[PDB]
Amino acid sequence: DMYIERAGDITWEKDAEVTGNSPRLDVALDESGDFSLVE
Amino acid sequence: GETTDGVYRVMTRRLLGSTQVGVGVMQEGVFHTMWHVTKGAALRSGEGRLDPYWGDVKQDLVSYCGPWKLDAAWDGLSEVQLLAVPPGERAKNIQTLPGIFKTKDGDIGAVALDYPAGTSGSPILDKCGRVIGLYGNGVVIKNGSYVSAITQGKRE
Ligand SMILES: Cc1cc(CO)c2cccc(CC(=O)N3CC[C@@H](CN)C3)c2n1
Repeated sequence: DMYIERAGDITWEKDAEVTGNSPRLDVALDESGDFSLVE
Repeated sequence: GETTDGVYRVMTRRLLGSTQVGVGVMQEGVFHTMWHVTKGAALRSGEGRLDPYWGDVKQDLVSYCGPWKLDAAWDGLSEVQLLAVPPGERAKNIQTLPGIFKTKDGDIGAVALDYPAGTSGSPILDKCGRVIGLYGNGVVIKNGSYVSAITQGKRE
């Protein structure tokens, strides 16, 4: 049995840890809602 | 139960200790998460009950108490913030420029930020603080690193 606890407000935070890249990926989405790479 | 807007941990006790299986967003009295987190099961909010209302395994989305409310969209240009809520760790904004999932049915935002599976459901925000989608459905790439879709639902 599953329960929820509040974790914060939903706010844009000016001066937050900027990171990660921006890949363009060829993908397929199956009937189970699973993504996969089309190569 | 607690119907205050904001982001929430999704917990279970069905394993050793209290385990965080995912995250979700409360807006307009409706709780939004990813299908693979709850499997469409009901939720406790103190001693209030949340019953599923809408869901779709293919979109990997589920809403509780009401229809899907989150209609904001990535603009295709601006950076975004993942409001990550990892297991045992405080809420943390992580700003990023999304990549792109190219599919036969169209193009989708993707964010390349690796975090544990229990982070599934954390919202991704625009500059005005609107939820443009949820983190936690994606793919492991050439590198072995994780990339998530910006998964958004349709509003009616
Ligand atoms: C293997 C892995 C690794 C990482 C990061 O290291 C993940 C981060 C967030 C979320 C998931 C889970 C995930 O993408 N799905 C499970 C179910 C499926 C169908 N919706 C999609 C991660 N799965």
